[PDB]
Amino acid sequence: VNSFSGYLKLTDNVYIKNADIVEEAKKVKPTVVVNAANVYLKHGGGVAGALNKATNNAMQVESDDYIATNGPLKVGGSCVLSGHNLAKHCLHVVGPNVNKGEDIQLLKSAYENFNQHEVLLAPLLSAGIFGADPIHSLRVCVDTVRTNVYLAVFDKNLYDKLVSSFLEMK
Ligand SMILES: N#C[C@@]1(c2ccc3c(N)ncnn23)O[C@H](CO)[C@@H](O)[C@H]1O
Repeated sequence: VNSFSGYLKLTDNVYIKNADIVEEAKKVKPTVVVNAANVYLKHGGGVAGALNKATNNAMQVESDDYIATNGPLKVGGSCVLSGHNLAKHCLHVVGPNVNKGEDIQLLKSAYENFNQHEVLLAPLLSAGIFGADPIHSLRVCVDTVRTNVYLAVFDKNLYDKLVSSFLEMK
């Protein structure tokens, strides 16, 4: 379990790889894969769509059932559900959607959920269709998470920008 390779070490607990999080999950079968979710766990596109498609919609069926019960998540919150064929657990984490003016302060709350798990395979939160500054999201991740997070960034342009920015932060 958790046999990650090819990651660049940024800090003592944050690693980054240019890779598809679904392919990483299939190769490693991590204890926890993080989903970049919305409050209804509607896994339409991006990371959520990729993860759900890999489960042939089992993640969505499970998610629809959770929401039908406990109601939607809060922005900045999370829930632990099955990892299906990708991982033992999936931590669905809701970062703020700044395309909707959701408070960017909730990005720190979002990353704080990672601290409930020893080791996570995760995407960068609130970027892509959530619209947040991805350098900012990396900075909040590095500043906030206390446990071991392995970040999988599919987009090579974004990956190179993130790594170049991290080298210039310190
Ligand atoms: N890069 C990237 C993305 C993304 C989309 C789809 C995937 C995937 N399959 N694996 C990893 N990353 N990934 O992750 C961030 C999620 O907030 C945004 O920048 C997205 O554009």
